[PDB]
Amino acid sequence: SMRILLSNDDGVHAPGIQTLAKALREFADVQVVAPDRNRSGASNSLTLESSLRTFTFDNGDIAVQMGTPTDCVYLGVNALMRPRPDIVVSGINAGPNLGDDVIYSGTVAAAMEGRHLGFPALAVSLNGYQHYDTAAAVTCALLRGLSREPLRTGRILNVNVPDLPLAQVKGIRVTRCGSRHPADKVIPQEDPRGNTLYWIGPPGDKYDAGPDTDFAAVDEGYVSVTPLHVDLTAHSAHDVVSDWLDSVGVGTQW
Amino acid sequence: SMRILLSNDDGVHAPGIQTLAKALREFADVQVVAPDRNRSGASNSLTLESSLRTFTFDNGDIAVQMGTPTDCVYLGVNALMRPRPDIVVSGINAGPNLGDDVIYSGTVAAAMEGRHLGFPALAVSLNGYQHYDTAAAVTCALLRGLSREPLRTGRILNVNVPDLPLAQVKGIRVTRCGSRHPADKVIPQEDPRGNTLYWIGPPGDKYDAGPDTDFAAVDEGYVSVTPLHVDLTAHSAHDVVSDWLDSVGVGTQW
Ligand SMILES: [Mg+2]
Ligand SMILES: [Mg+2]
Ligand SMILES: [Mg+2]
Ligand SMILES: [Mg+2]
Repeated sequence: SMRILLSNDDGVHAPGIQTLAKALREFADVQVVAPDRNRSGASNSLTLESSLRTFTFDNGDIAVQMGTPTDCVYLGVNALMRPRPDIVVSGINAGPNLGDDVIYSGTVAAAMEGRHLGFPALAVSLNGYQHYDTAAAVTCALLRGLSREPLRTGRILNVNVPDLPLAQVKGIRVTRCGSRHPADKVIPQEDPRGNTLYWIGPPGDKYDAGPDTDFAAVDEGYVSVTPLHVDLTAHSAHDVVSDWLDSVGVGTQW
Repeated sequence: SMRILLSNDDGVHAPGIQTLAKALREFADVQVVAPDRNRSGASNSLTLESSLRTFTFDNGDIAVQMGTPTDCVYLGVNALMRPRPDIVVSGINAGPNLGDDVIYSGTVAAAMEGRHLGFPALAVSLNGYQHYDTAAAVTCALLRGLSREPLRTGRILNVNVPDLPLAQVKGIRVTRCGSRHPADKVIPQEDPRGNTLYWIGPPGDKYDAGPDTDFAAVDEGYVSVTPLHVDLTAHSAHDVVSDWLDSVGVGTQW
């Protein structure tokens, strides 16, 4: 029987995490450790300058007060869940986590804190706000898959589910992260005293959203599965950077 | 003359950013947009549910109230600095940003918001707290390098500088991100009422810190330069994941 640490970024009160919890609890042992509020956009932020306080609800759900998604899964794996989880599942997020958006994603960051466990961590996002049932069914299928046979490579799976009835989901695609044009919108709003305050605007239009991208798969009505890692190295740039330094004489006398 | 957006994660009052600002201001036009406090560990977190307020100091430095490093550079590039910057520089951080730590780094996240500009963004971290002068000299050299000849590939450079007098710095190494064993320490501390609160503990020991890693370069007394990107795809896992799904019958009827 699977021991699952269930988290998210929308917080313990989100219908996405509550729907998923109910679904997982009929075949696995589930412990929720999640934020006390909506921490969308929290990325892999974590609390270093202060200790963290936990609040427990009547049903055993743990909220970490002011806790980030990373905080929650870190504490869950390393202190709060005993015996330790076999797997971390983060979701179901209200909204997609696609392309270069993933760098900002609390949903994904929560899953990343489960990267050292025996099973790949799952981040699960719904491309909308209606069909949580569909995302729950997809998640359960993946977990049953993992019970059938272990995944040998890939420590985090980023799963995006079309906001459609399950019957309309076309299948599954293994994808890579797409990307957007640079986001540049800032929305000013005056306070009552006439001071200009600034909202972060919507993202840029899709740029890389073709063959084999997560964007394209979801658009076409497929579940997108993208294996992720935490190595941020642009390996392909190595020789260019090295040659550039030599060319401009930085790091060398000659 | 270079127009530089200067940020960090330690905030506007940090000696690292103040030291660097002074150094850059004698050959470039510099605008500081940085957090109002120490936001170490903020990763690429950004403020979505609220507007952001800016506070300006006597010297023209802009602090974004409760602003994350990502918030600061985003607003700087897209609203607060006119004309727009040619480059983003984030640092000098008090402490290294190496290996898999970079996913949690506010220093690096700030630089990433400059990835769309004409010059590669620089994240600059000191491996200690003494020789900011050394890190400043290294940063200036890189910027002069960029004025000599453009870097054709690599949109973010993660720079780590040994905490040594410049004369003792051995040179420069183009590196890849190393990694650590899983971090698992949690430090409990009782509040005055007898409630257990939890601190995030120190990172795990170095795991991948050999040939060509950022860890190794800094340890040996070299400046480490690692080109980064925002594509989190584990490309090497693609076929394994695809074959696994087929094997366990997830996404396929057969
Ligand atoms: Mg969310
Ligand atoms: Mg030289
Ligand atoms: Mg810092
Ligand atoms: Mg099947």
